[PDB]
This record gives sequence, structure tokens and C-alpha cells, in this order.
Amino acid sequence: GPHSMRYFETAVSRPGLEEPRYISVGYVDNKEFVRFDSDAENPRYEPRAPWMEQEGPEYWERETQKAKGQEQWFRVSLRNLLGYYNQSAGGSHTLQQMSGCDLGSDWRLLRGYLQFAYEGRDYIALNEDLKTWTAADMAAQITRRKWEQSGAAEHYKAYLEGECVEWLHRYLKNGNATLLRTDSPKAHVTHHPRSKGEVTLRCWALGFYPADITLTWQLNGEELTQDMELVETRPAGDGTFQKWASVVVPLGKEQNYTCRVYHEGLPEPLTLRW
Amino acid sequence: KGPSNFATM
Amino acid sequence: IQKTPQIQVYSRHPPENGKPNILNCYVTQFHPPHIEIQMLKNGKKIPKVEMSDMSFSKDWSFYILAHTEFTPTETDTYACRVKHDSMAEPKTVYWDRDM
Repeated sequence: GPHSMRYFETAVSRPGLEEPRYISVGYVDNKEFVRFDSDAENPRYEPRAPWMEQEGPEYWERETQKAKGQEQWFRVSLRNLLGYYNQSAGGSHTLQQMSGCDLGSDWRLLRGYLQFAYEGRDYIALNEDLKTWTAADMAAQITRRKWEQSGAAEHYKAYLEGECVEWLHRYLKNGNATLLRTDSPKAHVTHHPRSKGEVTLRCWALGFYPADITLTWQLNGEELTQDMELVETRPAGDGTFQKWASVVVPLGKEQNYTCRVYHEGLPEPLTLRW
Repeated sequence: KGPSNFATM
Repeated sequence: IQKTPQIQVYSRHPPENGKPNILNCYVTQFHPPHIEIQMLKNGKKIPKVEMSDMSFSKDWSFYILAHTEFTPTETDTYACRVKHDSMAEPKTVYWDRDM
């Protein structure tokens, strides 16, 4: 049982609006548990899972203050970036950040993350060593040297190995049956008429969590990259996910076709047919 | 709990 | 640079004519995050459509789930219409109960 935490943060400026909007969302094991939004009437971190209500008022106040700090940070960085790319006034601009930690099943730190994007594109990221920086862009090199000069990495590294890990542990305790759980996929195959002498077989997987899943079709062993049709995994909107894969099959040589569903929540992969 | 960032960009 | 919205329109539960259900419009992979999503029933904007809050994926692209109560019938057509800077005109996609 591995775990993770992330914060996803965004500042967005728009031609007219006077100062940026800043949003931060926290996840535990890929599920949103906290959120902050400067557009709100009274901007504060808010719980986004029941088990976060446990946290007392000081937690919220202090996180709230840190958010206001992040907002100011993004605001200045946006203004700096505008200059590094020689962008004029009059456009919209975006700065995003992903941060957090992965733990193994033993709850020890597997890996820290710290990554930034500007206009939706990789700007600078902290390497896995939590010591050196990747920055592709010529403009991005000004930041890399600035952050190398200031020993930024050691500080992020301390956050990732320490506070990030320590608070995730606490969260994992505070919500133990809300994260410990997966829902297995319920799968069925539907039948649709088609061109003369041909039918579309649609293998559905429903009601699963987490979202990662794999669907395949076999003509008795042989998988099919051959114009097999699918849809991107999508939310039911109730916290599970949906996905289907379909294929075209000679009407009445249809029984020769089996679907398989791969998902973590499964005792083992499913095999399904009309 | 999230990062509190250091040197600006 | 602009990333154009991918759009899926589909129901929460397997559709049954006359049975109350929920209709999703899942818009993904777009940038910048500003976006307008309408849901339509027989070509008329549906009043009270819920919109999830701004999120983005590990590839940095944004995504949004719009959804609304509906009862499928034989004859009613449902559609999602998305306006985004990446596209010259609004993109409409029609609900297909088999997908």
C-alpha cells in the first residue's frame, strides 16, 4: 500500500483583471482533500474531504496564511516571467506548480516532486536527487542560476523529506478507511448492429476507483491494436470512473472474442464475452 | 500541508 | 500556446428511457483554463448546470466536469457546447446513449 500527496497550484492573469487569481488544491492518494481560492469572498483553505474536518482552527489559519504567501510569490514570479520572455501587456498568462511526495508501502519517502510550468509548458523542475534543477528554456536559465545561487533546492528538499512526509503520515492516519479502499470494476459487453454482416462489441468497465485501468480484446490470444476503439477514462461524477473499448466483429463469428479488464482492485484480471 | 516557496522566479 | 478541449458527453448510470439520471460533459486537455461550457436539451440551454472547480493534470492541461439532472427519452437530443479560445467557433457534441 503506497501513498502520495500533491499540491497543485495555479496563478492566472487575464488582460484586464488587475491582479492574478491564485488557486491551490491538495491531494492525498490522488484525491482532493484541501483547496484554496483567492476569488472566494473570504479566501481560506477549506476541507474537501470529511476526514479533514478533524483539523482544528489553527491548522486552517496557518495554511491560509501560507496560501497568502504563495499568492504573493506567484504574483511576483508572473511579473518576472513576463519580462524574461519579453511579453507585452495585454495577454493572459499562467504559472503552475506541482509539489509533493511519494511513499512506499513501508511509508518511507520514495521520491519528492517540485515542478513548475509557464503558459502550460515545463519551465523548471527539481531533479529526483532533490539537489539539481532542470530548465530547458533559454529564458528559464535566469531562474535556474538565481535558485542555484540562493540554495533554493536544499530548502525544498527539507520541505519534501520532512514536512511533506510527516504531514502525509498524519493525514493517512486521520482518514484510514477513506483512502485504504479501491472499488473493483463491474464489466459487461454490449452489442450494436453495424454495416452488413458486422457488429460492434463494446466492453464496459463501470464503478471503479482509482481511475487507472486497462481494457483489451483478444481473438483467442491475440491482442488488438488494430483500430480497436476506446474512450478516455472519465468520472461517473459520484467518485468512480467509466471506460469502454469496442471492436468490429463478423456477425456470427462473434463468440471468438474475449475482453479483459486490468485493475488494481481486482483479485485478478477479468475475462468477459458476449 | 503544501510548500512554502523560496526565491521567486 | 492553446490546447483544444477534448469533449465527452455521457450519462452517470446506464440510460433507461424515463429513468432519472445524470448527464456529464467531461472537457479535458485544454489551455488556457478560461472556458465556457453549456449543456443543451433539444438545442435549448439547460438552466442549472453544475460545474466542477478548476483542476489540472500532471501534463499541466486543465479539465472540468459539467453535469446535470436529466431524464432520457426516445426523442430528446442532449448536447454539450464548449467555447474556448483555441477554437474559432463553439464546438457541439451530441449525447450518444451507446457511448
